[PDB]
Amino acid sequence: QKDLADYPVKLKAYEDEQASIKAALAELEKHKNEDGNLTEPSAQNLVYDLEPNANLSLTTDGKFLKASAVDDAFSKSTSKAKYVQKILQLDDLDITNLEQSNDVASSMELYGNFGDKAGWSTTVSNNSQVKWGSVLLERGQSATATYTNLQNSYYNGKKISKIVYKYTVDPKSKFQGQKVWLGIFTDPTLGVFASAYTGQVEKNTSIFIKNEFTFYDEDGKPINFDNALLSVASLNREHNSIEMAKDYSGKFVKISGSSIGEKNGMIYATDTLNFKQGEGGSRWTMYKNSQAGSGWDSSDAPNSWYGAGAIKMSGPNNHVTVGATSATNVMPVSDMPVVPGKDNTDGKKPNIWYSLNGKIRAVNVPKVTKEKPTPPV
Ligand code: NA
Repeated sequence: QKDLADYPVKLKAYEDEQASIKAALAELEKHKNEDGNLTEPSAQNLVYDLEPNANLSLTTDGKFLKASAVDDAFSKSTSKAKYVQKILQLDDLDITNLEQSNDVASSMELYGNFGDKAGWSTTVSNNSQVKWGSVLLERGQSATATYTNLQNSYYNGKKISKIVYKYTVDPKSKFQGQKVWLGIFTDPTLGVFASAYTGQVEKNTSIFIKNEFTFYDEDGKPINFDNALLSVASLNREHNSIEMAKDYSGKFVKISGSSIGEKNGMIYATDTLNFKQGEGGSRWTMYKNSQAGSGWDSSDAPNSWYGAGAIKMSGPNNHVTVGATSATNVMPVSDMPVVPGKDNTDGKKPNIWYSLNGKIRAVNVPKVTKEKPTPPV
């Protein structure tokens, strides 16, 4: 029991941080209504934002797609142009070329910018290497992803060894067609890419994916969260499209000054668009350009909180539905923001890229890193 010799420094590191966090919250209490601050000051006991080397395993009641089939689909149709430039434009992939019988594989196969495409870039993280498994699902069908051997994730300083996510295609999705391509990245924090895009934009459509997740400790036991913060970011809203989260467990917490809020049980840019500065009330342009504050929509943007919020969750099993839907499916045209020269009725691609991790976008959120050491017996 050399524990009694190490316990002294362990308890101090804990108590130090613990006290350091308490003081930080009391300090944030007067800045909670300032831009980028969580309206409800709170610490993040869930460290979950970096897992580039995690292992991925999938099962599905749908169909696995051969990696070669995914590669061919990328080289054809609407993604062809970008393909020739050595770019994997996921939001342009025509799902049509993944619906043939000869595309189905018996097991999971990874694809991405790494094989003979190590140099290539993708729309998920430019040149950084990225890998994903692919399935073809119909409404109600799903894929269950098991992420193992993580190395940077912790809950209350307790190491997270495994995460099991179940992705289900919401039957109420209105996209035309019966199929959806799901690309699940090996790095659980990158999330997934869901698409029913068959080459043409669609009106009054949507694509919603239900997300059920359980995090496990080093003993393989589900982790019973106690107000952990889940990041709901990149909730884009253009004049004709709204990305939102709904049907979720836990409580929504707003980030002061963010365009994201909660209305009628849905989390999205409730009162303005957030695509282009000056358009539809948007404060900043989502993509990087000449104007200050632009490019807010990235994981590292200092003002990414503009299109983000958070959910305080507890319990061993949690869930949230994320998707993109035509603005018309959410409210009457006469109640929408007006952008001269743009038709709020325009169809959109029924696809989406999203993730659910612990990288809360609010500013100065104190992190819990030290676990409370238990007195040796
Ligand atoms: Na987004």
